[PDB]
Amino acid sequence: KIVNIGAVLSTRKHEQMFREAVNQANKRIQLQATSVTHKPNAIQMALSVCEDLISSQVYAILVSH
Amino acid sequence: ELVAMNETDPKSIITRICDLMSDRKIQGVVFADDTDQEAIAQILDFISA
Repeated sequence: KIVNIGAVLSTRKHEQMFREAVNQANKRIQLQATSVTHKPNAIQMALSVCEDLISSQVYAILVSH
Repeated sequence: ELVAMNETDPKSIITRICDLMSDRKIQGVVFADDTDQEAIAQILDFISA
């Protein structure tokens, strides 16, 4: 019952906190966190959107500035 | 001059745009498709605009 979940984060300590919160909410129905990043890049990030969407389990993502 | 490709994948179209920029001559294009997809017109507004 695992489910992949994406996000967008500038730094990767926030990504580790995000995976920690995934494991925290995994106490209740399992969860999975995919690799996230953020660049000031309108083209390469949009290119990597489908590269991270190639896994057919990411149902919801997050966006930061 | 180009060649046609029966492909609706828009990221493939964007890599083909990078292919035309690698062909170094491109400034503007005049192209279409034999479908009714306004989503690619939105993609044009996102990228080419």
